[PDB]
Amino acid sequence: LLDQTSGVPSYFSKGADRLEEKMSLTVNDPTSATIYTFMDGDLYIQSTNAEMDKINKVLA
Amino acid sequence: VYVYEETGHITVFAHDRNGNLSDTLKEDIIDALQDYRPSGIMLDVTGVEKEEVNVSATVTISNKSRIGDT
Amino acid sequence: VYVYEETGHITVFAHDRNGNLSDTLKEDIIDALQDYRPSGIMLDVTGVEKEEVNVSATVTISNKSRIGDT
Repeated sequence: LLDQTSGVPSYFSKGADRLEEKMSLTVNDPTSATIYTFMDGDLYIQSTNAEMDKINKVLA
Repeated sequence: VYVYEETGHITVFAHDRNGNLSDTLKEDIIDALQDYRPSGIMLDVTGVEKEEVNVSATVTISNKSRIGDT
Repeated sequence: VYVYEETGHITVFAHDRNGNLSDTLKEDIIDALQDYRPSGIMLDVTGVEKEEVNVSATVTISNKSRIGDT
């Protein structure tokens, strides 16, 4: 993230920072976005193609 | 005077007897260090990071009659 | 010594009379350069690119009595 033109550390080398957003996988955290659900180690509901909540609500 | 060196920048810490750096004295230092600094290098002047230590002491004394303001 | 110069960077290639550059000698060179090097510019000291020529020579001699170790 330092100045690529100079390519060395220096007084003028530092600049803007970066916001990194790494995804991780959870088990039962309610705050996380659920992607799958299981009942006694068995899959609960499938979805063969793209999921769209608002669209599906209209279609229903 | 303490000189701290960095790549492409120079910063000069100075203080008077009191530990302060007046703006006028800062300008004088800058003007005098125009002739000294290298070409193509940046020079900056700053005050010394003064630290005023407050000291409350309790002094035990032997001669109680000599206790006074002086 | 060969001073190799770049924008904002200095490389000092140095060697002793054998062509080596020991760490103690490098530190001593650095310490001697503190007084001389320009302020605010990066400086680095490294050993020369030494090449180590082995030689094997076949030589013929006209007077063959002179052959020997001398």
